[PDB]
Amino acid sequence: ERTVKGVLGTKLGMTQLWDEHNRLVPVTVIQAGPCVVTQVRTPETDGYSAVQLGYGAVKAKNVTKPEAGHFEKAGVTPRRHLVELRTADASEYTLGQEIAADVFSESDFVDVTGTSKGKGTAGVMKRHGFGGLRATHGVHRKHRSPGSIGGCSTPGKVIKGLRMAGRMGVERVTVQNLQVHSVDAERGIMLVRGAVPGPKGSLLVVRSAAKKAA
Amino acid sequence: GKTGRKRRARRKKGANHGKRPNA
Amino acid sequence: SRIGRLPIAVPSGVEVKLDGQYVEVKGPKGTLNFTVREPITVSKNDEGAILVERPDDERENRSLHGLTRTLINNMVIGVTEGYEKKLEIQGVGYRVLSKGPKQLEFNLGFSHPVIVDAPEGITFAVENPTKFSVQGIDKQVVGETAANIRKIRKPEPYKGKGVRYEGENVRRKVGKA
Amino acid sequence: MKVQPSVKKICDKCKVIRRHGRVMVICDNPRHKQRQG
Amino acid sequence: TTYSPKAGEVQRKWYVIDAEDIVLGRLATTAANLLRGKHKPQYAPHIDTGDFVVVVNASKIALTGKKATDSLRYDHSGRPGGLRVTSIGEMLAKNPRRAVERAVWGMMPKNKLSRQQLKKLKVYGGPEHPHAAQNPQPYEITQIAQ
RNA sequence: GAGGGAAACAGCCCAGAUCAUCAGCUAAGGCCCCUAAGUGGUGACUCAGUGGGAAAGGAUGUGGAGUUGCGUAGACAACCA
RNA sequence: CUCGAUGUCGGCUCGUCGCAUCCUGGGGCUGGAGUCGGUCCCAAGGGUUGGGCUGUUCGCCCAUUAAAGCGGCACGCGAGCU
RNA sequence: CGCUGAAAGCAUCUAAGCGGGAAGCACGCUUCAAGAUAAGGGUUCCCACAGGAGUGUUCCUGGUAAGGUCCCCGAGAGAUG
Ligand SMILES: [Mg+2]
Ligand SMILES: [Mg+2]
Ligand SMILES: [Mg+2]
Ligand SMILES: [Mg+2]
Ligand SMILES: [Mg+2]
Ligand SMILES: [Mg+2]
Ligand SMILES: [Mg+2]
Ligand SMILES: [Mg+2]
Ligand SMILES: [Mg+2]
Ligand SMILES: [Mg+2]
Ligand SMILES: [Mg+2]
Ligand SMILES: [Mg+2]
Ligand SMILES: [Mg+2]
Ligand SMILES: [Mg+2]
Ligand SMILES: [Mg+2]
Ligand SMILES: [Mg+2]
Ligand SMILES: [Mg+2]
Ligand SMILES: [Mg+2]
Ligand SMILES: [Mg+2]
Ligand SMILES: [Mg+2]
Ligand SMILES: [Mg+2]
Repeated sequence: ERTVKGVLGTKLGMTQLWDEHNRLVPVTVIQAGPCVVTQVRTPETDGYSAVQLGYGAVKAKNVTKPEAGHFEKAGVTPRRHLVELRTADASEYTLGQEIAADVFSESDFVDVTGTSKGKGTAGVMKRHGFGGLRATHGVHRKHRSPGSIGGCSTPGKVIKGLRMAGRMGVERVTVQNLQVHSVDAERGIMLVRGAVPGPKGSLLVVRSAAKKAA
Repeated sequence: GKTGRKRRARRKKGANHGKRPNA
Repeated sequence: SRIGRLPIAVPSGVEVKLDGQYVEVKGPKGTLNFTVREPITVSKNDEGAILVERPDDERENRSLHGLTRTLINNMVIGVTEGYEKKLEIQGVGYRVLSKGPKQLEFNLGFSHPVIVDAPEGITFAVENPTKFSVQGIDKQVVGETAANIRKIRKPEPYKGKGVRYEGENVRRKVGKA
Repeated sequence: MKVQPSVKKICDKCKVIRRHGRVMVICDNPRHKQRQG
Repeated sequence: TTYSPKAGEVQRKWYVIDAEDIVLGRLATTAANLLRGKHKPQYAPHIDTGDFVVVVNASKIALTGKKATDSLRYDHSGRPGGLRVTSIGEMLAKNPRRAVERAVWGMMPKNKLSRQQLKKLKVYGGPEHPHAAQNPQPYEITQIAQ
């Protein structure tokens, strides 16, 4: 239903600059390199409109015959990552079209989606902000404990969705309304004001801000 | 209470001819 | 149905097409559409009038009989005459002005003026910064438009300020006596 | 509006209607507006 | 020894019911009867002897009284505060297949075989269905006098 | 003290299991589907999902039957003095 | 029902539900001029502070806050703690 | 809170019909999701092998294609998977 611009990139790290008001801004550096249109989804064939973009360098010996055939139909050289962008104007893209970082200008607000850093199995105190018990005052081997996990006979069960220990991180995260600080289109570099999910070297999807701004 | 009133109301069913154990 | 059995005085130069259950009325002002409800028969009464009948003496039949009778009368007389229902504004600083024949702009003591639109079937006629009216070729939609205009700022009971019907009996009360 | 199980006519201008399944009293005096609930 | 059907002995037919202006309960009773082969002399509760029932115009199912808004269908995910409610009118407009399938399932024995036999009920809110290769034959809901 | 009915349900209803039967008629209770048998026939009423919980009390809901006041010497509502 | 054991007051921890709503949202009537209120109708989405005294719950008090809600869940919660 | 409006010559937000109206309801925002066995969809890839018993050709073994896994170097992942 919505029209979205988008590009694929790599998280390179964070730096800082001072804007025109001499305010220190933290910027994430994104190698928002060349993306090619590798497939176009239309309501006639796939039931929805989207653009499957390809981004990244790949060793030809690491691409398979199915992947080689997909890219050969697209007419492009193989890319490492294939990501679909849901946009109402997917009909304006052609197969093999080159999409660069200059899709966004110097003050665009963007949504950045990435897979966040992983923490392994975290306890209730770290992954859910639980307070344990006191360090002293009699507490008996339950300092970082979840406390109670339910009631009594009624109901004789733990309710679904109770917050417990478990593996946290490595999940899809979108940060909204991030201001594009700058775009260097010739070298495919994007300075975005703020912090984005994921470790350095992780794939990022930069899209138009769904809620425009705040 | 709901439970006791339903217990006393069950006696009005067709196959219990106006009576039931424990009213 | 005294009104229902009362036929429709058709004016001169108006084409009334009774396409079975459909009504077409054409004159020098506009065109109107309504599918005459099924359990009512309509005839042209030797092409110069309308006879509206009811199949049975049950209650719903007379309901729709009277409704259809004066509906046809309303619609034909609208294509030939047009209507008017009038409102007036009271209170210091309150004014109504025209942004065309299809628009109204109010300064009803708010922070900013209120802009009021209309359907194509309703046109406004503001004759005074403190007197105006709503007309059209319909008679329920005129009522709802006037009701909403009054609802924008209904009369306060302490000085009478606001929009009111041209002869409204605003029930007032004395406050700081 | 006064919402009571027992709504009656207070004014001589009060009128008791049934509207949308509720017994109400409508007067020109806003005090006498009643609803059954 | 009373007759018992053997696996695929009884042939299973395809039917199409036009649910235009048909009450939901009548359609559901008729569909449940057809799906389980209750109209056949070779009926067996343990062997699927029923037919395939296609229901078209499932968005035009008739409801009496104020059921289109006041008759509610409930679902629960199992976690607290996880109850959703909709009306049968909104179900018929939005997901007519789910509405008809719920109505039919409530009218069948609570079984494994009934869960298998409910897969034979194909429901479509529009007047057309994709099963012309199976040649469903028209079925008229009718009553036998006396 | 089993069987059938009452959703389940010692004490309620029907009915007292000698065994077998892939015969029939019934009781209480039922006959749209779950669930065996009527989406039974005829005539009324209800529109509250009442049926499928509840009080004092409130109410132009609706259908029916009486008693009584006014009334084409023209009654009640509306419109003119 | 349970005495061939159904651990109990308060707190901590973790919640979840109801609405008989404390705040925020919508409204009718006012002995509603305005700013403020009173009252009863909708409404459970989110929220609903930190301390002194006392084992307390409760309560009084201090400084705040939009507000410092009332209840159920074995007077929720000791094979979770004290 | 109304508009039109009868039953009930008036009146009436309602009976036919039409409309405004809340942090509530369902969406809008984010995330998971075809074991959704109803196991979905698009694109791309490999393709008619060998031998037995056969019994509508069935079916069972064997070597492979595309593709993977074991193994090793690691981390942006991780208790182990
Ligand atoms: Mg601590
Ligand atoms: Mg310790
Ligand atoms: Mg315990
Ligand atoms: Mg009591
Ligand atoms: Mg005995
Ligand atoms: Mg017995
Ligand atoms: Mg039983
Ligand atoms: Mg004996
Ligand atoms: Mg018999
Ligand atoms: Mg009998
Ligand atoms: Mg049967
Ligand atoms: Mg019948
Ligand atoms: Mg019958
Ligand atoms: Mg009930
Ligand atoms: Mg009662
Ligand atoms: Mg024991
Ligand atoms: Mg309430
Ligand atoms: Mg809540
Ligand atoms: Mg306790
Ligand atoms: Mg009126
Ligand atoms: Mg599921």
